[PDB]
Amino acid sequence: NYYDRSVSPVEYAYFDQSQNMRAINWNKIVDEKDLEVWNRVTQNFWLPENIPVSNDLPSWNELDDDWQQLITRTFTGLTLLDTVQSSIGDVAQIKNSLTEQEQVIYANFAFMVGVHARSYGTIFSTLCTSEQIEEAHEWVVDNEALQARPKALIPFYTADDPLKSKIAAALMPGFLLYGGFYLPFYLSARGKLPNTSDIIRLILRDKVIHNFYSGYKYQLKVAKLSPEKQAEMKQFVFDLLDKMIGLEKTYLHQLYDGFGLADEAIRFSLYNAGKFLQNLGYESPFTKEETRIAPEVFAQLSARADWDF
Amino acid sequence: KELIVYFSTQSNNTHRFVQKLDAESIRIPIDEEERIKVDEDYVLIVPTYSGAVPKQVIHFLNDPDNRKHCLGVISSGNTNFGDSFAIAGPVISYKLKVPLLYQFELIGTKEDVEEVNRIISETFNA
Ligand SMILES: Cc1cc2nc3c(=O)[nH]c(=O)nc-3n(C[C@H](O)[C@H](O)[C@H](O)COP(=O)(O)O)c2cc1C
Repeated sequence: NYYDRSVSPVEYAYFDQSQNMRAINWNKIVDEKDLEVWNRVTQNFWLPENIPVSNDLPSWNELDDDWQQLITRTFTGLTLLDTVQSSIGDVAQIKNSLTEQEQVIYANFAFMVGVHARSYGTIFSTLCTSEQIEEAHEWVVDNEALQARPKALIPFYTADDPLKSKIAAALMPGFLLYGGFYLPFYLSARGKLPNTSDIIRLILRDKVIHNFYSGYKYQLKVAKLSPEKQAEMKQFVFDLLDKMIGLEKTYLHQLYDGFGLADEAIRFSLYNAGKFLQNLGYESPFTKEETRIAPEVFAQLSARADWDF
Repeated sequence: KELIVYFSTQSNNTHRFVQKLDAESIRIPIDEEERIKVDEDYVLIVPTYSGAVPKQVIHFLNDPDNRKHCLGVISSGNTNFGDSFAIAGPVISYKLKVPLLYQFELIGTKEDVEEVNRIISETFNA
C-alpha cells in the first residue's frame, strides 16, 4: 500500500522527513465521519453580508446608550475569541490530524470562524457609530477579566502536547462564547435585534460541529492511551474547565453589571459546559438548577425543545 | 420483554446513552450492506443528521415486518441546529403513525436516563 509507506505533507514538514509524501485521497477515505462533517460545513457556507441587519435599526434605536454599548462590547469580546480560534487555534489542529481529510476540515474551521468574527463588523457597520465601535475596542484591550480567558487557552495551541491543544480547540466553540450569545437571544425573545439573532444562529450552526469534531478526534486519541494516562487527561479537562468556568463567571459578572443578566448568562454558559464535556465523552455533572434558562430565551436557540411507504 | 432498537454512527453518542438504560438493546448496522430482523415490540432511539433520518434507519423501517413492532420513537441531536433539533423523531412519528416519546442531546444527562427508563416502562404497560 502507498499509504503505509508515505506521509501527508504536514507530517513530512513538522515530524518525519524520512519518507516521501502522498497526495490526499478523497476516493479511499479512512473515516466516513470526515466526509459527513466536510459535506455539512461546506454546504452550510454563508457570509454575514447576505443577511439584512438594517431591519434591526427600529429596535436598535429604541435601546438606550447603556444597552447599545453592552451589545457593542459583548460582540467585540466575541470577535476577539473568534480572532484567536481563526488565527491560532484551528490552524494549530491541522498538523495533529489522525486523517488526511481532518487537515482540510480544520482549514475550513479557521476560515469560517474568521467569517464569524467578520459578521460582528457588518452588524456594527449598520447599527453602531464610529465612537461606539472604537470605545468597545479600547474596553476589550483594557479588560483583564476578558483578556484572561484567551490568555489561558493560547499556550496550549503553541505548546507541543496535541491532546491539550485539542481540548482547548474544543473548549472555544463548546463553552467560552455562550455567556455572550445569551444577550442577542435575550433581546430577540423581546422582539429586539431579530435579524442580528439570525447571524448568531448561523454562527452556532457552525460552532456545534466544530465542538463535536474536535471532541470526536480527542476521544479517538485518548482511547489509544493506557487507563492511567486516560484518567490523567480526564483530570486536566475538569481542572481546565474549572479554571475557565471561574474566569468566565468573573468576566460575565463585570460585563452584565447593572443589566441583571449575569446569573441567567452563567447558567446558559454551564448548560454548554455540560455539552462540551459530553462531546469529549465525559458525563455532565451540572444539575438542572445550575443550567436552567427561561424557555422564551431557549426558544430563540431552538423552538423544537428512499422511504418505501 | 422491554426492548430498544437504536442506530448510532462511528461517534457512538446514541450507543453510549442506550447502554446507560435498563432495557435490552439491538443496534441497526452502520454498514448499508447489512440489515436486521426484529420479531418483538420495541422503542426506537435514533440521532438526527440534516434527510433528517439516517439512511440505515429508513432501510430498517422499510421492512414492514420491522416497522409493525415500533411502540414509538425517541430522537437525539443538538439544540444548536434550532428548527432541525432532533427532527428525526417527528419525521419517524409521522411516517409510522407512532408517538414521539422523548428528545435528548449527545450521550444524555442523569435526568434523561431516569425519564427514558420511566417512559419505556410506561410505554410497554400502556
Ligand atoms: C454533520 C452533522 C449533522 C448533524 N445534524 C443534526 C441535526 O440536523 N439536528 C440535530 O438535532 N442534531 C444534528 N447533529 C448532532 C447529532 O445528532 C448528535 O451529535 C448525536 O448525538 C450523534 O449521535 P451518534 O453519535 O449516535 O451518531 C449533527 C451532527 C453532525 C456531525
